[PDB]
Amino acid sequence: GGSTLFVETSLRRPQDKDAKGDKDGSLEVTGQLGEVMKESARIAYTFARAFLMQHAPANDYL
Amino acid sequence: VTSHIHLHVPEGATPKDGPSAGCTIVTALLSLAMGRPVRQNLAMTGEVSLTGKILPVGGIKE
Repeated sequence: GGSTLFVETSLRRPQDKDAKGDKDGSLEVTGQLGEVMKESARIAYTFARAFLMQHAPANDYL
Repeated sequence: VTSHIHLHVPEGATPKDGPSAGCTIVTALLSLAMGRPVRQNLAMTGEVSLTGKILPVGGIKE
């Protein structure tokens, strides 16, 4: 059958490692996912980054 | 020259003819760099050789 799953997210390290820090926002994924799933998650990650950029340039959270 | 980029080429190409996406990838990168969308209803295929020279490919009929 079909079900509903609550996809969850969290910030697993301090936001301000360095105010000048340029380290790209890493990603960690759970859910014993397959390789196609990993690529899909990476694609979604990049698109979310780009959309935030196109919408909220000031917010550098991602 | 100075920008981190993510490029996605959909799966499905047979291993041999996969490089046939060279010109497609190049034109996609150029379009992104200049933002000029490629002409509509257009397709391309073929290999690139680090210099601009292009090589034959197989499966033309398909």
